Amino acid sequence: MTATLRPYLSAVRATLQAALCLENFSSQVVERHNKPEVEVRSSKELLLQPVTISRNEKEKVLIEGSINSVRVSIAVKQADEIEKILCHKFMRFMMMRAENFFILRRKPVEGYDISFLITNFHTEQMYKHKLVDFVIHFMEEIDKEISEMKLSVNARARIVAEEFLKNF
Amino acid sequence: TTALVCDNGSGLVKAGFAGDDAPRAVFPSIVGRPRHQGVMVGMGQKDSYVGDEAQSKRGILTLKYPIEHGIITNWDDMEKIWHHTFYNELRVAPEEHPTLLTEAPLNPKANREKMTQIMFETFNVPAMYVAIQAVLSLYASGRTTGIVLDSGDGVTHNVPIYEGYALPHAIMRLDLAGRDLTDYLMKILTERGYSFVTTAEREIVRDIKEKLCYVALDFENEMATAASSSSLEKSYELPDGQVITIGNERFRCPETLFQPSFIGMESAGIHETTYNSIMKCDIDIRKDLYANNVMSGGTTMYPGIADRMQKEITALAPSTMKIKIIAPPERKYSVWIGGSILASLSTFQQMWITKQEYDEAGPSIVHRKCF
Amino acid sequence: YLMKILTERGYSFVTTAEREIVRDIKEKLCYVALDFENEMATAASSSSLEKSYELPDGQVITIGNERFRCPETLFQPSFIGMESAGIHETTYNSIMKCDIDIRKDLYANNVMSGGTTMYPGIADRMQKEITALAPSTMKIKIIAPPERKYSVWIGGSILASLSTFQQMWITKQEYDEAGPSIVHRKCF
Amino acid sequence: MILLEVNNRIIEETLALKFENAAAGNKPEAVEVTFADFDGVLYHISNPNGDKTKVMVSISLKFYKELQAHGADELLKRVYGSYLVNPESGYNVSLLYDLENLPASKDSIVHQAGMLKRNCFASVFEKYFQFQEEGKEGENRAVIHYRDDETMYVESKKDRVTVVFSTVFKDDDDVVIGKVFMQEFKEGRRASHTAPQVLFSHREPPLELKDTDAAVGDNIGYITFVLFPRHTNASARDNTINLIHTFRDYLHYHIKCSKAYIHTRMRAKTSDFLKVLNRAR
Repeated sequence: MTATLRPYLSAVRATLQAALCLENFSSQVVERHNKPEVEVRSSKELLLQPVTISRNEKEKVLIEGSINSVRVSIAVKQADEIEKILCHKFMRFMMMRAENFFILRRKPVEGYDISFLITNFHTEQMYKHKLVDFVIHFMEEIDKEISEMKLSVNARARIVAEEFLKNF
Repeated sequence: TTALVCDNGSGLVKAGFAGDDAPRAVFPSIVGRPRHQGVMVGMGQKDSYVGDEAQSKRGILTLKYPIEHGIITNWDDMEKIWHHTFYNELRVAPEEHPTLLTEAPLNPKANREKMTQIMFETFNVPAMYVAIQAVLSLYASGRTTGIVLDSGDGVTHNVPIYEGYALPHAIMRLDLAGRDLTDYLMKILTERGYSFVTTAEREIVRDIKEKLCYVALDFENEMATAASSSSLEKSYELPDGQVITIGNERFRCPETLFQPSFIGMESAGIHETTYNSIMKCDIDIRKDLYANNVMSGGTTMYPGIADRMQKEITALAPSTMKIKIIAPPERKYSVWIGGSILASLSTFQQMWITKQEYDEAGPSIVHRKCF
Repeated sequence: YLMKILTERGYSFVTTAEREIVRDIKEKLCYVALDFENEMATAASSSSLEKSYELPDGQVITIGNERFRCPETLFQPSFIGMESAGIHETTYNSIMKCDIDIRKDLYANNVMSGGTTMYPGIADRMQKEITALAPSTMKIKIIAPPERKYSVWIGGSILASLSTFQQMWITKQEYDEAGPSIVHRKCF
Repeated sequence: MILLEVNNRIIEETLALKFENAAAGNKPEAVEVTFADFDGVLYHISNPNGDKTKVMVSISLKFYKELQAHGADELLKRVYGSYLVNPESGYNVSLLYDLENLPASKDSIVHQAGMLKRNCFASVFEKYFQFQEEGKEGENRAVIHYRDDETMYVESKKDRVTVVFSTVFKDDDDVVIGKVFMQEFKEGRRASHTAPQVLFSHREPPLELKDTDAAVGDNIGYITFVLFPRHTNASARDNTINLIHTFRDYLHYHIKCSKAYIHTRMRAKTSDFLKVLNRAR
């Protein structure tokens, strides 16, 4: 198994234990309507560090955090058009279904390959750490699914003469 | 850290890493897919149960090991099993680590392109080369020179080596495997009067056989004995609470290696057929070869066969020279471990095609106008 | 060796009764390559160097350049991994054992016989290769007539006229008489 | 279901209705047509001659200049010069079905007249057939630029009738199929145990016409198509010409049919992750 993934995502979840921070405040100088706080960050001392975290040499994460709301973005080794544009027939397909799950910073963001918008609301909405114990790892499983589409698509390459010529 | 070494072949899969003492990634090199209306529809099952899970479910499944023009032909069904390796055995990418692949003698033309098409466009390895499996055995023995038998579940071959220089006309590849045995063997159940005899019981047949079979010591003595005895007959549980007690078949059908002629097949019997390697070989060496007779496979773990085949071979042979016949404990299991340990001679890598060579022309850098 | 080769075509088809077909199409269609590396280079660009026939139900097999690939082992026992002199080398070992006293007599007396000499490509290539080792002006006129195949019987049907031989015969008398262990300096 | 005919659904049914109407002596409504097919067609149809009792089909293509150069005309003077007709302007040629050009058995021509497209192609392919039959190499090749990011010619040899190609690759995701799956045709026919020679060529046009390895290690399909006489008989021929007069055009449409399809898997998959995403609870 890719076992330094264990150091990797155990340290992700140690960061997401050091800093399960996100809790609310509204206003003290400007309006009560809690914002995309990670976008609208004015100043440092109130808030989490801006950060980036390589897995190797192409692969890395960005995380950035207001004390109440957060970005993630994640980068992948793959770089062929046959890796990218083909899975981007899906990453097109993906984004309306982001509207059916509400926490994407809804784009396949470059330098990385994706991004996320995360907030304190969720901490009050249903549950506790089973949440991040799902999320952080589900995020690998949806990568292992690329292997699922891989043999699928490669077998669509195995559609080819298997129709046209095999008619005869 | 690693470079990738496998029994990618027939029987079970028997893979590990470079340099290990043992293959470990191990389950049948065959897989099943539901033969059924899934009447509890939506019960959350994927379309296959694989080797050990195939067996856990074998009453459910359709399964494949294609035409005897090869071992298989839609190798793109090990398609699935490539992932079943990469994740379901391992959770790793081949694309990470230098890979030791393997293939047999005399594969018909298209093999190595059609292979490497996958192995680099798909398995994307840093760099690789492909071995032939015979001398892997001698590596474990710490040897180079003698006659090497394979008989297996894919195939058979019979392989003279001399620190290399192995004989293109006296190495003897053959389609034969334990694969084949059962077609005669299982017709006997109507002699047994069993109104109940199928495809899926072939694995139990093979079981009982792997538990209790042996090759007859001097077969008409055995036939006269079966005609006069039933201590032969030995008991065996069956899955509802039954037993069957059976056991003359247990060495009767184990004559067919000398008698392919049983199906009316015009092939000579085993050692006689094999001798022709030596007959085509150099003649001088045939003294010294008495000490160099190396024998192995899962198919090789039976009782009685050893002394039989020796005396059988001896019916072909002169006396005159000092024998050693050479067949180790675990010879069945062993071959992957010798081939695993080769990679320690890091020299073995330098042959490697990298993905660049494969990219640039194509695997037209190495395929089969190449020798 | 051709049947070892035809594993290229990869169906597991493997015995004498099929070989008796392979031999058929060999004895129909094989020819000695004239320029073989360039014939291989040609096959790799004009595909027209494979050839085919229907096997007896409808089953055509295409079979390749084998047709003249394999028709170079004569020069090249080395293909069959072999210590043997090539055809021409073997011939030239005998011409070396011969003499410039007779080498025109050798280079003139190019007389063929039998089924083997009936192939295409061969006398063409070998006129070329003989000439490529010969002196100039040598009449490398390969005496390869139609049915050199049967020159054996035809020569007997002619020369039975010289019935003198019928008295050089061992009579049934001499035979019945013999005490036959003696004979191996009449025979040798 | 995905199949086609050389006569057109659109045309046959309407004009057989016009000829049901012609048998009835019926009065018009305003038809004029232009449209397209495979092979770069400009179809046309009309109410020609102004009046209440005529119809005319017409057609135009640039590379007609490469084609009128050849004696296609004579078979067509049989099959369709059975009918009484004249070329229109702007079109290469036209079929006047004047309603007084119609026979007693008005149906019988309709199929034939509709199938005319491929049949015009066949009317000239017959010359390379005749060249092969007369034992002739290299004869009188029909170099046509039907397409031009592509190339073709028809030619002959004594054993075998022939066509040759070129076509420029646009995307590597295409090339990765192109330089693989036809090499499981050029090395794979056991389950499809019929085909003539077809050589898709990721770089390689044949030698009397262009020359081999004329592409970017893979970026131009110089496909080639050559017939055994188990095709060049007066029968197995026809089946096959039909396929060819659509093949790669039709294929490159099937591509997208199949592109669409995967989104079943993807619908299922993406819906699955929408299920999976709950499980954080």
